[PDB]
Amino acid sequence: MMLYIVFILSVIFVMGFVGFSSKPSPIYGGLGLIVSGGVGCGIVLNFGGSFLGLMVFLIYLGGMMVVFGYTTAMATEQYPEIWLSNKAVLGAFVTGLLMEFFMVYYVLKDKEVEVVFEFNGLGDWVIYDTGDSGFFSEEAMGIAALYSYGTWLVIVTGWSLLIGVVVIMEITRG
Amino acid sequence: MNPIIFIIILLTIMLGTIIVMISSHWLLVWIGFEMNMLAIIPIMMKNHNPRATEASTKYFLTQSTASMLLMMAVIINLMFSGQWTVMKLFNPMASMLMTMALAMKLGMAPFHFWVPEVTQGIPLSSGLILLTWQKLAPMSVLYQIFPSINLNLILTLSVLSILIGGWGGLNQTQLRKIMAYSSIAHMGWMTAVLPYNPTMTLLNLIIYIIMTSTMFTMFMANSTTTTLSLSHTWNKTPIMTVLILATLLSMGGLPPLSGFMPKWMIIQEMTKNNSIILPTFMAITALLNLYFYMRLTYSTTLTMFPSTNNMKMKWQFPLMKKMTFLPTMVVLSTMMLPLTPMLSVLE
Amino acid sequence: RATFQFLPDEARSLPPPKLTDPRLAFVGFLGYCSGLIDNAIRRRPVLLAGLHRQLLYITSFVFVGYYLLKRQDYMYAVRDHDMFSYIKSHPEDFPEKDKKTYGEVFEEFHPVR
Amino acid sequence: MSMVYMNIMMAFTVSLVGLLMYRSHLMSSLLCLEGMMLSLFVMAALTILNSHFTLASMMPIILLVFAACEAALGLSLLVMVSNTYGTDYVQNLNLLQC
Amino acid sequence: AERVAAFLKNVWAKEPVLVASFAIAGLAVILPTLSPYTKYSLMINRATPYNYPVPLRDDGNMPDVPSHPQDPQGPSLEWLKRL
Amino acid sequence: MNLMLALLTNFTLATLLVIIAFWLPQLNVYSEKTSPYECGFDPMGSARLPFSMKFFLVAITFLLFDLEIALLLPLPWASQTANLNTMLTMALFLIILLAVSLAYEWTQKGLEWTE
Amino acid sequence: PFFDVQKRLGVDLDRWMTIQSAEQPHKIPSRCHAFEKEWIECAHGIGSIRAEKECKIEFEDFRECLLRQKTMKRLHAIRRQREKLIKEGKYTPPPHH
Amino acid sequence: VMKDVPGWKVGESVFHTTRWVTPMMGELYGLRASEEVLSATYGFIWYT
Amino acid sequence: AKTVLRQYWDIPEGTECHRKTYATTSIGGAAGLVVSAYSVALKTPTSFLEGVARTGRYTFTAAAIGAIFGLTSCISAQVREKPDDPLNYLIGGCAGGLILGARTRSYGIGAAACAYMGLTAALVKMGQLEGWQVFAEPKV
Amino acid sequence: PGIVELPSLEDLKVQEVKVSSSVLKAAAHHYGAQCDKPNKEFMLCRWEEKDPRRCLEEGKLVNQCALEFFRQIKRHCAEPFTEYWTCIDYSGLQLFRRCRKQQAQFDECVLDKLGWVRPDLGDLSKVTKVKTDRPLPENPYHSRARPEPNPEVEGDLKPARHGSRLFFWTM
Ligand SMILES: CCCCCCCCCCCCCCCCCC(=O)OC[C@H](COP(=O)([O-])OCC[N+](C)(C)C)OC(=O)CCCCCCCCCCCCCCCCC
Ligand SMILES: CCCCCCCCCCCCCCCCCC(=O)OC[C@H](COP(=O)(O)OCCN)OC(=O)CCCCCCCCCCCCCCCCC
Ligand SMILES: CCCCCCCCCCCCCCCCCC(=O)OC[C@H](COP(=O)(O)OCCN)OC(=O)CCCCCCCCCCCCCCCCC
Ligand SMILES: CCCCCCCCCCCCCCCCCC(=O)OC[C@H](COP(=O)(O)OCCN)OC(=O)CCCCCCCCCCCCCCCCC
Ligand SMILES: CCCCCCCCCCCCO[C@@H]1O[C@H](CO)[C@@H](O[C@H]2O[C@H](CO)[C@@H](O)[C@H](O)[C@H]2O)[C@H](O)[C@H]1O
Ligand SMILES: CCCCCCCCCCCCO[C@@H]1O[C@H](CO)[C@@H](O[C@H]2O[C@H](CO)[C@@H](O)[C@H](O)[C@H]2O)[C@H](O)[C@H]1O
Ligand SMILES: CCCCCCCCCCCCO[C@@H]1O[C@H](CO)[C@@H](O[C@H]2O[C@H](CO)[C@@H](O)[C@H](O)[C@H]2O)[C@H](O)[C@H]1O
Ligand SMILES: CCCCCCCCCCCCO[C@@H]1O[C@H](CO)[C@@H](O[C@H]2O[C@H](CO)[C@@H](O)[C@H](O)[C@H]2O)[C@H](O)[C@H]1O
Ligand SMILES: N=C(N)NC(=N)NCCc1ccc(I)c(Cl)c1
Repeated sequence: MMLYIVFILSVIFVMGFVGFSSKPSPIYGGLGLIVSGGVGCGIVLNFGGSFLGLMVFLIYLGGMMVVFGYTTAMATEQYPEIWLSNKAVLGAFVTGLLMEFFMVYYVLKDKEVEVVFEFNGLGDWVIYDTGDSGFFSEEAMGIAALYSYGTWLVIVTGWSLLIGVVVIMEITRG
Repeated sequence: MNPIIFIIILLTIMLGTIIVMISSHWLLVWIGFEMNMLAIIPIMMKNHNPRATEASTKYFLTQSTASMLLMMAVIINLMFSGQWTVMKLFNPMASMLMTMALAMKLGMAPFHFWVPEVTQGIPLSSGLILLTWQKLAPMSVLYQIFPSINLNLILTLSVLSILIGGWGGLNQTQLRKIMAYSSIAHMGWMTAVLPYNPTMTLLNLIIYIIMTSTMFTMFMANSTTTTLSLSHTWNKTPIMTVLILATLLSMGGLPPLSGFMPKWMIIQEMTKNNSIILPTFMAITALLNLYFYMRLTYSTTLTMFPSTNNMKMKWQFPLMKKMTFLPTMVVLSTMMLPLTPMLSVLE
Repeated sequence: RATFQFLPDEARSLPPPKLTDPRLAFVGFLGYCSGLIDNAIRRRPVLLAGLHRQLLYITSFVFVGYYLLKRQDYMYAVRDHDMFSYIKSHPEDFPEKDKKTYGEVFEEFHPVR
Repeated sequence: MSMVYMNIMMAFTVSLVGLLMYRSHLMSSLLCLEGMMLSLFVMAALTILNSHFTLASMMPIILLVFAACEAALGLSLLVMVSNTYGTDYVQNLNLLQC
Repeated sequence: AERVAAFLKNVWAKEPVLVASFAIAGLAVILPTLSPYTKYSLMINRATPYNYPVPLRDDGNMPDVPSHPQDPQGPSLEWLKRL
Repeated sequence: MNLMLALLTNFTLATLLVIIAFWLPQLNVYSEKTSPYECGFDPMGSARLPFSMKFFLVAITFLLFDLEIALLLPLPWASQTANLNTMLTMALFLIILLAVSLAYEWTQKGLEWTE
Repeated sequence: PFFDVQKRLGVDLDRWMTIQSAEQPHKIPSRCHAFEKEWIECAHGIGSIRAEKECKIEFEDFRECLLRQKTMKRLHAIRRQREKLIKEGKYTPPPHH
Repeated sequence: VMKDVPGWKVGESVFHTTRWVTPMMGELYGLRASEEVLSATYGFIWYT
Repeated sequence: AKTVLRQYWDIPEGTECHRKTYATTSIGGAAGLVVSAYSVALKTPTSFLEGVARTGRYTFTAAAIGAIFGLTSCISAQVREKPDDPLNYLIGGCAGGLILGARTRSYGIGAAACAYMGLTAALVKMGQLEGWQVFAEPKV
Repeated sequence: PGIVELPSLEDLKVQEVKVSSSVLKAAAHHYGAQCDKPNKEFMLCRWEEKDPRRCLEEGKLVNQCALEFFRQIKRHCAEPFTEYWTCIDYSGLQLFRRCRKQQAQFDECVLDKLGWVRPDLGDLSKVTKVKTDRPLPENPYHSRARPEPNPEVEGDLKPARHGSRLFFWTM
């Protein structure tokens, strides 16, 4: 059962996506996105990406906090909608959950499934690498190379972030 | 906007497009589109009114959606080929997503609804960039991925664009919306010939940009954005009505004007591949473009519409607008046909 | 041939366009028309005003046009060179036919009555 | 493919349908855009980590950087929409029909 | 110099925090070029063996490659021990 | 497995304390007791009404700056490279551009809250 | 690239990260390094039209390494046969399994 | 296990090349108790 | 569409007319559904019921045009004993155009549709006979 | 596509060096000095062949030299060595720096009873050369024959015949 940990997290990942894609109040949509960010961090961690997993969680936690502030200012109503309060929201929520439940039930029944495209269902562990014993984290080595190989990437991202500040100032100065 | 800020933002618009055009890596192509999208939004909002706010919002939502589909295609391509080189894609589902994403960015039908509205909602100067410079990056990507593009998909997009562009322009009185529907139609010719001869796609793109720039510059010179305000031009700058007439006839593809050259060469390349029905259908459908170009010439140059008394006060001042490159552009827009064999420079 | 080069070095084995090339004269005429349109839109005496400006219109059109024609001529030379080299490499795809005279070839006659 | 890819590709599709089926709040749809970026980050990260494509490990980081620029741009326009109309409803943005 | 010196004494009075920031950032940008120990940073980073040193096939003509790790030939770290 | 167990125990312990808190005490629920608090007088309007954010521009700038730290956090690892000439230049370039971006927003009055 | 300024100028802006078999930090190899190297060298210079048929064997091996689709199909069969035999009682695993 | 299966050829490669290919986890631990499979796949990540 | 199109062209003219009407009706119904989906999405119905009413009205109209065409063109081929003649598609095409005028209650749309549906259908048979390509494959 | 040729279980049989990592780490610096030759011959084999099945015999000699190396420690410096690797074993990180006194006792024992000198900092990370008879493999990747290149286009570049030849143009 623990061997399916990545699959179980990916099921919760989708459930969080159905949470905010059905579009209740953005307060609850933010909560759905935070759950998916956490389990998504859990998924990437189980493939050897501790830094990537933690970083995406860290980034989305800051992002959804700003979304929370903007929600209370610019996207609120007298009766914010939970999933059960609106027929359209509830229908999308249940439709997504049922589709997910069926894909999970069948892929775990046949150890395989065909939902448009063929997916094996033997447990995600089968594809893992077998032979490693280096004295370093390969993901850390690749990320650190941003500053020696990715000079060009540094320039365009650095410039884009600077222009971003300039641009938002222009856009929001009516 | 501070003049230095405006220049820096314009250079970032160009840098984003140039990044797309020099990149051998899909990630840098996607970065270039994002950088380009970032810098154009402030140009759309530069006048700060509810219509510009709506225009920019509709543009951001469409472009940001297309970028997600583009990045999805790149990641699928990575899974099925293990590399990022900008070239043919190695998965047909990745090819569909990238093609739909580029069609969205180009505003090709049936992804076209944003082009008439966004162009109408922004200034003429910003619309000029939107309908000319912004076509370069998506076109340059199509130019490289076309071997893996689904032939039925791209020709379906091209045909729908020519029909919807032609029909849509018939009902317009606003100049910016007329240019927007014209752009949709011309995009169809560009991508119709892409599977057969991508060189003819570039010629059509280059000639379209020249003619479109010429029209927007002449509209800017008189600060005209409606059919009726453009009908006063005869009672102010008669020379401008003649230049508008010549360009509009050229854009309609009439010989012996330049705008006939791309249609001529695209028909040639299509007939060489035993494509007879499609080029005939495209040429006949393009008569809708000529119809509403001709209406403009009627109300602008070939008749004299009623004017107003206050117009006499305009006679006493000269045109002060820069009108940069306009003398060259209008000549190239109209008098290039004798030099058609020059298209080999684009090979 | 050479990557992102306007005029590859192999193009110098071709003769340059003559400065009396009829296409270059037409390009120069376009520069002249651009000069006149420049005067007209600014309500200056069309023929006479700003002859230095008109000269630069003609000269700049001719200058750019000379290099475009040089590249145009080069690209058609490359097309011919590629096509003939391919014909040499695949003779069986381009067989030389046996030519028959009309005395031997039967053509149907369709009367116009 | 491995079964994880089924759920991540499903997540991207759910968010894509979420983005394409607007309700009223513009912020609800901006959330779907951030969700689309989250699924791409996870799907990209898994492929790169599994294949030991060492240099590609930085690619997901770069994706998040431009996800934030997109998010900041989306919120800036939401502020201006909110100021104009008093709500972030998307049905107020219909002036450009004519 | 007076205008800049008068400008310095002014920002010390008004914005000492920003004076320290620019002073600190300046030393970051400048001192690495003036330091004599900067070269050792690359040498130390280069001398750290994260990878196995795959041996070369003795073709019979590489006199500067050691046969044994304790042979004289090859790079040495005596410079590092005295650091 | 140790990490998952530790998390489960922490939140199980917190949940149990909340269960005790709700099922141990004697309740006496009535309307006035559970009404919203506003210093003894009834609230005017819903608490769900829009609450203007005067630091909205700093909040958006936080998103961009928050992402810069994700670019900078790998710096301890990048310092282990042999290519230190490039790494130091690029490392300083990123921080300087962040400082320039802060300076711009500062000088253009972007850090001042709306009045 | 549409304009190959990288080739003309001799500057490597992004082609260092295009393939998993290019130089990596500390010479860490990708899992499919050899397969990518074999396909890349087979198809080099001959163009995609020829490479799509003359390097099909190499590309198929590379694709199998990337996604392991055929390997899991094989392991699925063996695992399905084993679970069938066990319940029927026909098979007993060896002590070391 | 595959003795009775009609078309099976035991030990057959999925690769055309005869070069040695490093096995993936499913091949190496294909028929082993989950406890050792769990240790070999997630043991390092889950260790404290 | 590719499979439903092959079915039609894979069953010879005049042989198994009922099967032919199944294929053309299936094509017409699919076209009507596509038109309904875009119509309902871009011009929201006043109520859920009205959206269903508009869909069923377009899908039936489109299926009726497909049914009358595939039947009449097959009957003409059978009766005339000429399975290769474009004229059969002209008669079938015009009949479909007439039904469109019927479902619309407008002799003018009926007349115009008969002419252009009839000619378009006749052109389709000619292209099938002669191998005309609409989306021609790149070759040179 | 062909069956994978695996050695039989009776070709993989070698006597194993059944000691713990703390034991290996304590002796590693002297082990690297003493067993360099078979060890560097196995690693040249593995990197050249890219196949574990092509290097089994070389790998077996690595095991034998290792057992011989540890037998020498057992016969002479058993007690100073046990104290040393017991100290290393206590550390959670197996740190050398915590056991310099026990390391000194071990080092002077093997230096006296065996003339073993500990390699200096940097020695064991050198790239060395090794002599061997085994020939360099010809086609280690088992590469097929590469496709033939497209024929080269060469000759004198001449003006296009009658110009562009586009429709009516005479130039
Ligand atoms: C940081 C963690 C700290 C946690 C500290 C936990 C508290 C430790 C001290 C426990 C002392 C015993 C609790 C007595 C307080 C009860 C509240 C009270 O005063 O009510 C008066 C009431 C008086 O009721 P009454 O019948 O006389 O009248 C009340 C009704 N009217 C108003 C109409 C008159 O006492 C009781 O009803 C029951 C007393 C039971 C005493 C045994 C306690 C059992 C608790 C189990 C409850 C079942 C639910 C599970 C809850 C979780 C179990 C842990
Ligand atoms: C060379 C090979 C390639 C072949 C392609 C075709 C080449 C021609 C390309 C044309 C490009 C546009 C340049 C045309 C120059 C027009 C010159 C002109 O219009 O005369 C100037 C005059 C302006 O008037 P104004 O400045 O006020 O002077 C006092 C008189 N009122 O103008 C006026 O006063 C006119 C005002 C009344 C409007 C009359 C409109 C009808 C006449 C239109 C003639 C021009 C049509 C050009 C279209 C192409 C023709 C083939
Ligand atoms: C454009 C003039 C015709 C105006 C009517 C427009 C008709 C429709 C236009 C559509 C295109 C059709 C053009 C047909 C000509 C192109 C075919 C052709 O002739 O190609 C060759 C041509 C040179 O012709 P060639 O036979 O070599 O004669 C040499 C004489 N020394 O080389 C060329 O291709 C370029 C020739 C273009 C023809 C005009 C250029 C001739 C030189 C006149 C320039 C003006 C000089 C005076 C300047 C006055 C300044 C105040
Ligand atoms: C050997 C040369 C043969 C001519 C070849 C013509 C080929 C077409 C070239 C189009 C470009 C024309 C020049 C641009 C228009 C400038 C002239 C103008 O706009 O107004 C007329 C103007 C006189 O009016 P004004 O403004 O008061 O200036 C006083 C100057 N004395 O200026 C004048 O005094 C007269 C200037 C010439 C008038 C040009 C009229 C426009 C003709 C357009 C018709 C289309 C061309 C014919 C189509 C076949 C093309 C070969
Ligand atoms: C809040 C909503 C939460 C939603 C969470 C969704 C979870 C998704 C379902 C995951 C369940 C997977 O179920 C997993 O399947 C495999 C099937 O081999 C089982 O693994 C099995 O291996 C061998 C098979 O011979 C058996 O001897 C063993 O008894 C059994 O464990 C796991 O014991 C089981 O845990
Ligand atoms: C808005 C844009 C702002 C752009 C700001 C850019 C700031 C760049 C300031 C220069 C920083 C680097 O300065 C430079 O650092 C490297 C080390 O990294 C030094 O390099 C020196 O030490 C390294 C090892 O560390 C050796 O490999 C090298 O041979 C030696 O020259 C240089 O002697 C020094 O000149
Ligand atoms: C590379 C990292 C180290 C370098 C430090 C990078 C950050 C540099 C920030 C520079 C800020 C300069 O621009 C800043 O603009 C405002 C104008 O609104 C100035 O002036 C204003 O702010 C200050 C403090 O808020 C007030 O005392 C003053 O009354 C007001 O006029 C600031 O005194 C000045 O500091
Ligand atoms: C308002 C006017 C709008 C534009 C009208 C344009 C008319 C175009 C007419 C259709 C062109 C030909 O259309 C298409 O031709 C090809 C042959 O090449 C046929 O192709 C068919 O050939 C074989 C047998 O011949 C069939 O078994 C097979 O199902 C199919 O491939 C198609 O069945 C036909 O649909
Ligand atoms: N039709 C294509 N897609 N390719 C293409 N242009 N083929 C034609 C070949 C050609 C034509 C002109 C030149 I000048 C050169 Cl050098 C080569």
